[PDB]
Amino acid sequence: KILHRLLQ
Amino acid sequence: HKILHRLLQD
Amino acid sequence: SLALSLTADQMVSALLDAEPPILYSEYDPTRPFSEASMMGLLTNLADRELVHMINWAKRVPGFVDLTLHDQVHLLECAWLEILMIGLVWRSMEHPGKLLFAPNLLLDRNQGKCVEGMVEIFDMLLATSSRFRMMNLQGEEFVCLKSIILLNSGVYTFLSSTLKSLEEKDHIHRVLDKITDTLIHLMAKAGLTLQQQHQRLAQLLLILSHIRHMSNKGMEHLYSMKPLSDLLLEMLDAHR
Amino acid sequence: KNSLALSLTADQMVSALLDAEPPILYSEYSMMGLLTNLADRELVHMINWAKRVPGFVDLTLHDQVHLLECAWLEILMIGLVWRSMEHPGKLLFAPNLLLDRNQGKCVEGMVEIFDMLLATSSRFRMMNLQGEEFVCLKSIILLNSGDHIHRVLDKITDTLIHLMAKAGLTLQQQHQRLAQLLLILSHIRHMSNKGMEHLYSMKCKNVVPLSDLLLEMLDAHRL
Ligand SMILES: CN(c1ccccc1Cl)S(=O)(=O)[C@@H]1C[C@@H]2O[C@H]1C(c1ccc(O)cc1)=C2c1ccc(O)cc1
Ligand SMILES: CN(c1ccccc1Cl)S(=O)(=O)[C@@H]1C[C@@H]2O[C@H]1C(c1ccc(O)cc1)=C2c1ccc(O)cc1
Repeated sequence: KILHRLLQ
Repeated sequence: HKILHRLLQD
Repeated sequence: SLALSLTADQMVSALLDAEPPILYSEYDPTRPFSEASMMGLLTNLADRELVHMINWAKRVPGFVDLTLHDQVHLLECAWLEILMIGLVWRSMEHPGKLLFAPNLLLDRNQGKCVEGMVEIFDMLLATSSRFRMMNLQGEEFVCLKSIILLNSGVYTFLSSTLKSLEEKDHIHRVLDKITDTLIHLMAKAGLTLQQQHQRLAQLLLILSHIRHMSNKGMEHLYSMKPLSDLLLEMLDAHR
Repeated sequence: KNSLALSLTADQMVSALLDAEPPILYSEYSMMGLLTNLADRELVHMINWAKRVPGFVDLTLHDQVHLLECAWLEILMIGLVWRSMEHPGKLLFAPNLLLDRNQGKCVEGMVEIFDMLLATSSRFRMMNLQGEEFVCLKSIILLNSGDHIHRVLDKITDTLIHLMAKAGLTLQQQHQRLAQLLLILSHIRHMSNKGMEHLYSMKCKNVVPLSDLLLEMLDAHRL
């Protein structure tokens, strides 16, 4: 997920 | 008038 | 202008005296559920509560100092929030259920049968549990409800005139009084100074959740098109 | 549990929140096209900002995703309102995109929200809201949008009070100001909720292409 990925 | 208006005007 | 002189205790007394009653339903629990029937019951109940709410509003200090337009606007803005905070208050001692009326409980299995209601249901439940865990008192509750009435519509419009700015500031002064009154209640209940502003914040943050639920609810209301003339009017204000 | 937010003194919390601030971006050089592109780029900064809010990365990743999903439009809005305070009656979307109230008219449903945003801006300016209070409010929006999370919200409340006290406000004025700011959060929740409805409507009407991140963020609420 764009959010989930970006949060990492 | 609006119903709300009338219920206040009571 | 008279209301700006009220003491904390006098504010609590006025608000407690003005409290609307808890109303009952004509609900017959001895037959299978019907979505259309339950909606009708909820609409009828809501419609009867609104009449009580309008007369309660006139008894909130400072409210009748406003012109008719502003009284109307505040009620139009906050009506579903006020119904909802009432529901979560009276649902408190009843985990897992929404106590619409003492004789009309809506359980979660049944709420699932209402198309799109379960998400709002769970939010209402969480809010009620929150209050129960906080051991919200009746005195604090009536302060919060008054705050919703005065606050929810106060930022809808720009002020174009000094006069308009002043009526806006009249509302803010009354709100400052209810904040004082909330703190007064907490101090008289034993709470340390830190506890008092922490409890005040927790309660006011819950009002953001109530706004959230009201907006989601309003969405569903002008999607199923039950509604009484008064409810259509109140709804129209948001549409 | 392990938590930096609960380890910080009030002055450290303020310092850390100030350090975490996203930059103010410029508009690219149709109105709906400009605003969308601007919000898209702000969202990327917002995600990295949240990772710098003390307490946020101590939450589970699922919690973190959920808070950003619920709070993103609230946070864009209070940001816009903050940078518009010096421009009464106007919305400073960016230094090269200053819109008067009435430029909100071209787009269906937008000017009513503009009025609410401007009311908010006028309120903050009249209250003389300070930068340090603002970054506290922004973190409260993030954490309240959705038990450890509540301990942190308590801590940011303490920090707000602290800032007021250090500024020389009496106890009564602190309680009143705390309440005034938190009640404005209810209004910011309102605007976000109405905007989210209009955004979904715009997606359906297919007249402006919402970005991937915006589409994904939008899909969060209709869920
Ligand atoms: C409008 N909603 C809804 C949401 C999803 C599906 C169906 C519906 Cl009716 S909803 O927000 O739950 C809404 C809250 C709660 O139940 C719905 C509702 C309600 C209000 C008005 C009405 O004509 C019907 C229902 C409620 C209510 C009634 C009286 C109260 O004193 C408090 C609350
Ligand atoms: C979503 N809205 C909307 C409401 C009615 C009609 C059309 C729209 Cl886009 S709305 O809430 O105004 C929204 C607020 C404000 O203007 C709209 C908007 C915006 C957001 C996303 C987008 O794709 C387009 C516009 C704003 C914004 C942009 C950047 C910021 O840093 C802060 C805010």
